[PDB]
Amino acid sequence: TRAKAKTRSSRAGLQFPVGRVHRLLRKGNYAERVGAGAPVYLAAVLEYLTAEILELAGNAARDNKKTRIIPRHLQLAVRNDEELNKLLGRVTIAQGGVLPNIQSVLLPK
Amino acid sequence: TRAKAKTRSSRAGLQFPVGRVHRLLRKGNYAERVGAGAPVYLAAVLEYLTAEILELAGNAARDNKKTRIIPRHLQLAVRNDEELNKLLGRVTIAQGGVLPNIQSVLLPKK
Amino acid sequence: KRRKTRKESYAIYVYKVLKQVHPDTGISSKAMSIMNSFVNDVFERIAGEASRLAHYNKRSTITSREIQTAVRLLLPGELAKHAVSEGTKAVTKYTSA
Amino acid sequence: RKTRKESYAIYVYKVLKQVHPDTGISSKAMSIMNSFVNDVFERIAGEASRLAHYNKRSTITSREIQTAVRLLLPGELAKHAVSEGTKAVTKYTSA
Amino acid sequence: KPHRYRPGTVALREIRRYQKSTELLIRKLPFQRLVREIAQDFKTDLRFQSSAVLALQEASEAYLVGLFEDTNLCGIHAKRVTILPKDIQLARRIRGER
Amino acid sequence: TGGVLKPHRYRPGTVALREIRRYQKSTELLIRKLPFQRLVREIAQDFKTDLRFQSSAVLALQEASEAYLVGLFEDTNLCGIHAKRVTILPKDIQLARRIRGER
Amino acid sequence: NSRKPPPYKHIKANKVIGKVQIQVADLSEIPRCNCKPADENPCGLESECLNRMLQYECHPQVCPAGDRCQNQCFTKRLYPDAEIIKTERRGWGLRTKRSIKKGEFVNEYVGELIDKEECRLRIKRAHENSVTNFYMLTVTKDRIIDAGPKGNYSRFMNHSCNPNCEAQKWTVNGDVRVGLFALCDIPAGMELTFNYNLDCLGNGRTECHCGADNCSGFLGVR
Amino acid sequence: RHRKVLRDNIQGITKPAIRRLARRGGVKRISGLIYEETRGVLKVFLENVIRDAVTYTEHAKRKTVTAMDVVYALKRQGRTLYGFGG
Amino acid sequence: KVLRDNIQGITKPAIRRLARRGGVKRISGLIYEETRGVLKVFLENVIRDAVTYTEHAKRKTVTAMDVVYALKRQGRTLYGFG
DNA sequence: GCCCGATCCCCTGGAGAATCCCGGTGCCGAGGCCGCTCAATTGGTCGTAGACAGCTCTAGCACCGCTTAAACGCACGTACGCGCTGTCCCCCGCGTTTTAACCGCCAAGGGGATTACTCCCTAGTCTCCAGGCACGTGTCAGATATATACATCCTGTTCCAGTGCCGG
DNA sequence: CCGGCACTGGAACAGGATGTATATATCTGACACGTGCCTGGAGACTAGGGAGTAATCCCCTTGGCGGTTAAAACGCGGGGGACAGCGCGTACGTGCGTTTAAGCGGTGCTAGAGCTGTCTACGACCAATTGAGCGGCCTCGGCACCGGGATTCTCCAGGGGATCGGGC
Ligand SMILES: C[S@@+](CC[C@H](N)C(=O)[O-])C[C@H]1O[C@@H](n2cnc3c(N)ncnc32)[C@H](O)[C@@H]1O
Ligand SMILES: [Zn+2]
Ligand SMILES: [Zn+2]
Ligand SMILES: [Zn+2]
Repeated sequence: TRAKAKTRSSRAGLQFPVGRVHRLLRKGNYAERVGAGAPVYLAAVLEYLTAEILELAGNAARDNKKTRIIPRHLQLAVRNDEELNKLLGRVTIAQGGVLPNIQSVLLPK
Repeated sequence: TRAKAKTRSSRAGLQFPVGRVHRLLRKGNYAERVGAGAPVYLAAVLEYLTAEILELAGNAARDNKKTRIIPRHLQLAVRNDEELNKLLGRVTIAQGGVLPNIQSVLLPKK
Repeated sequence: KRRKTRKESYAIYVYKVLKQVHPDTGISSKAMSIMNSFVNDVFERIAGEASRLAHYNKRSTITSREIQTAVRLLLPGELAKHAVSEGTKAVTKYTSA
Repeated sequence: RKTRKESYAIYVYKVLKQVHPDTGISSKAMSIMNSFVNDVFERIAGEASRLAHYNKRSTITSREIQTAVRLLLPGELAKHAVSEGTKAVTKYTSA
Repeated sequence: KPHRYRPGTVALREIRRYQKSTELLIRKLPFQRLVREIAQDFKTDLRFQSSAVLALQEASEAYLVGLFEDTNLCGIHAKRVTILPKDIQLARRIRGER
Repeated sequence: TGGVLKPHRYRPGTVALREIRRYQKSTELLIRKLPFQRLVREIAQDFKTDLRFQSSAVLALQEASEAYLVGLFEDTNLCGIHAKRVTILPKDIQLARRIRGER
Repeated sequence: NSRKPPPYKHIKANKVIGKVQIQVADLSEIPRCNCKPADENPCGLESECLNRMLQYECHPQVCPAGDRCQNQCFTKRLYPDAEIIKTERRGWGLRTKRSIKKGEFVNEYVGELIDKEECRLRIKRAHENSVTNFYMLTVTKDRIIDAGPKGNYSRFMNHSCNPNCEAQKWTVNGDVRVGLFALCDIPAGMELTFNYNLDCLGNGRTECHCGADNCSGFLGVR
Repeated sequence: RHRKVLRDNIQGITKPAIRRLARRGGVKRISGLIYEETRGVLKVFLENVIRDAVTYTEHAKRKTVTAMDVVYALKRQGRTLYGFGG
Repeated sequence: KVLRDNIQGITKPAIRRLARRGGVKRISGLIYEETRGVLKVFLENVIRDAVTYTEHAKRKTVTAMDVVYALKRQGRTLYGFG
């Protein structure tokens, strides 16, 4: 341990822990051996998928003139995009509600 | 080795391989260790479920004056049993067909 | 000829259990494949559910006590009541004799 | 006593401050993003496992991880994520 | 003559009041007394965490709210505007439950 | 001069109730093999060019396509009867698929 | 006119002459019903018989109703009654002796089996000597029933625009046969007659000398 | 043994409670036979989940039902739920 | 050598037979162009996954196990082909 | 008045039929029989995972009292199911003629599937040290509570089109 | 027989009461920072086997040809079913007044979940050795078709007979 310790997730330019994803892959009964560019690939996808469900909820909050995010903005952000609605199609979100929607035959003529 | 060999199916009283279930459990990434009465319990459950289907399939092949099971009798056996039909609900059996059923509002009336 | 390699199936145990229930019928070469798939498909559900039962509890061994719970979660009402008896008797007949 | 509970809160909070500098988040929502990440990790891992088993191999590699993404993610997500990963892996080696 | 709104107005204006809130729409004590009574059949003398009963109410309400949305399309198919006990059975049968 | 007689024809709905009874008892496949096999080879030419197939891999897609269609035509019928009709129209397939989940 | 018309070789079934065979199938391509030992009349006349509704004859070895099932009427042959009475100018006709109900099995139509080319050469031969043939009936493709040389009493019928029976097509033991059924019940003493749609290759050379309101028409119009 | 049995607790889901659940689903007019069928639909859904929760609880040799037993029992049927741990 | 016109090899009688095995008595005249659009979005979902499984293994032939895996991945298990 | 050579309801020498029955020829699939190899049983040694026995101390169950928000009846009138009748046009059962699926061949070559040999990449041990978890604390965002100010739904009161049926 | 003092539904249109949106004030409880410390990640070697790469063998996917027959395409007709217009009467919605439990403060008691510490029985690992199970090769042998003699039943037949109109 002569040189100064340089973290593995700074060599790649990421924010998620490449050193802990590896320990979880190894103790999880997935295979006998685990390569070296597997965690550097999985962290870079877990980080991209979460930086786009938040960029929509931050936009949805600005329409109520609010500063924080609550479980309702995540629902309004997920059920209004037809890709996240196809990925999260059988998931329930606590304290989320429904979308405003009413058929036309019921409206007064 | 010094004494004569006996299998492990013979000790338990089974017709299925207790020695071949064991290495499939050990080489399938299910855990780090495996007990000694896990294969002896998992073979006696795979034998009961086989007898349960073959009996009904034979009873259903008898009613055509036939002496041989084909893939149609296996479908007729399981689509009539209210529990094998719940265990095998999302499964397709090749060359099986359907069950005869006509609705009551389509039959001709005078 | 190159003496092709071997390949295993349950097609001599499936044909031993049939001679107990119906001592005179036979089975077809295409009805044997379906029973092969049936057995290989029911093995994996019961193994994969106990694999997770053991991990929720922070253990590292699969015993004859996780296989008795995987059956009670996987099989329906009256089916999951004779399988437990079969499996419980085939271990008492083995651990003593 | 009070041994430790690990989570992803401090990385979700670092990702938020790059898309929205003047914004916060509450606890009921942190506890939903946590379940989200834990749920997707385990759909992508348990399919690379099966691929390696089908092909009779013993090692999980980035070539299995890349293919387990095209079978799971729909549409344009599967085209942007595949390009995200193959830049981190290209930068990591040349160092 | 106390001004007597017409039939169908007060209903249409709470359809869109209950689609902006996110609260829970059943009483907590009546719902908690039924959970402890269903589960006397499987094992006696149990005890429940305080937040294990709050997790069941949410699943239940999310199940019913989405069954009613399937029931409401069969009625419009048959050219009605009311829902009857024969429109629930078609939804459940086509879904694949009964 | 000399004519020929002709027995009365069937009332509509009889030769269609004899076939419901004939086809619910056989097991064979109900589509033609070369027509079905050219469609599979032109669909796959948009994902990867110049690839081959196995005779028992083309025969496995045709067993699942028919099992899908025969089981969708059974949900269409119950909507048609709900609406108090006998005929199936193109607006019952859509209701079946929407309640089922696929659209 | 006390004489008797040219005798006919009486017969009970159809005898094949032409180039087509019969289609007697084995007892695994015969349909099965849904009844069972039950209330008075199994496979009766007022019942929900799936084999009766679709115009099938049920077999006594396959029917679950057993052997007392009433769907066997092409073998028992409980035919109609009193024979030819004299018309005025129509040929011979017939008449009924016993009262008959509504929708009951009147006697079959039976003859010999001839195909298209043999039939047409037969008529082209018998035309040059002016026999005025009056006996032809097609049933399906490449098959014809004929009652000229031989036959039974159902060869003595007529045409009327107010008839009492029609010619249906039943499938008996894998083969298709013809049988005349009564529209509505009638007390005994009337001349049986049925409509037939002719398809003359030449032209219509006969008016309907029967007598009714709409019956004017022709022998080949409506 | 303060375990006086409970009885007739399904009628605690009153009809206003059901009208609100139907308003959130978008319904304008309601019949009068729906209230005795919604209860039968709910009492079949609750049992399939309480059964598996008690089964998961007994395997660990516990007496208290927790909030992870319910989440596992729900996920086992294809009804994942975010918000309560995991 | 590209192809086309091949969706109309699923004729009208072949659709009436599949309707009779399902149990229908009358059929409208617009069902025939409505069914050829449903059958063509189910086949693509399966052939895409089959070709992905094939390309992972460095082959050029589509075997009969690729189809079984691509079908099991969507909850449509099939018995009798391996 | 008796009786004669034809003269019509039975009648059987063949003959013929159909098909109950008993038995020759010829088959695609399944059932048994020896060589052979590799995977399961017997026998020991050992070290980590799990089973009991305390011991602290959080949280789930039981009771009491009060204030108010929600559930429960009860009546009226209005819109909405549900049955009936008339009409017309589209889907079903027929014959003809045209097209291409199926089956049996024969020929050439891409690519799937074993087998051998040699690097190079993942596991496994020591060290060293810094990033992430629990604990403690302050200040500011969002949740009510008033008061006023409009949008929104329903109807009374006027007002054109056409005129009630009288009538020369 | 269309025009006429006075007649009748139809159309519009503000204008109330009620419900929905504002602009300040106050104010509590949870979010966003700091500090100390322990455990989990990173740096440096070392020894063995899993996978990349080349090469040979033969199976099976593709391509073209002829020919026989069953299925697909096209055009007539006629009766049955889908869709629209009316009318009657039963049940669900809107509002008002009276009754019954959900909810919010506490308080005290104890059951049971979580942590710590020994200590023995159970599963992994390795070596020598024999039989259970898979691949290839013969037999028999229960069915589908073809003769065949051919047995109950049918039936064509010119004839055996009781009758007759005159014959005698
Ligand atoms: C059907 S053949 C039967 C042979 C014989 N004439 C008979 O009646 O038994 C009757 C012949 O008489 C004619 N015919 C029968 N009934 C008729 C009727 N009602 N009006 C006009 N012609 C009729 C037909 O043209 C036919 O050619
Ligand atoms: Zn019957
Ligand atoms: Zn019968
Ligand atoms: Zn006439």
